[PDB]
Amino acid sequence: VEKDLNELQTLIEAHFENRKKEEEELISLKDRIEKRRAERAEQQRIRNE
Amino acid sequence: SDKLKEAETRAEFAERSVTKLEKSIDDLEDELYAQKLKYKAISEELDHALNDMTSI
Repeated sequence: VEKDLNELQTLIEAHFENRKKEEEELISLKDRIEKRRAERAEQQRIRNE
Repeated sequence: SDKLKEAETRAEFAERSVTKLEKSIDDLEDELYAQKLKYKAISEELDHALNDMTSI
């Protein structure tokens, strides 16, 4: 049960790290998304002007 | 003249639709960002719990 706990906490921290990388990627996605929102807003506003 | 009026009306309808769609997609993106923020907050709390459990 000790080595079970060890491997389990190992995989726990592992998927922690994996989902963490995925969250970092998703955050960067949101950031470039807001960049896209701003660029669409400015170009739309230019068109409307 | 009839054809021109038809085309103009179509253009106005499509423009208004595009405006509504743009506003809606922006709002839904905001909602997704908020839910992601909540998920990240609870995930950081659980990560702190895991850091303490490393001492457990």
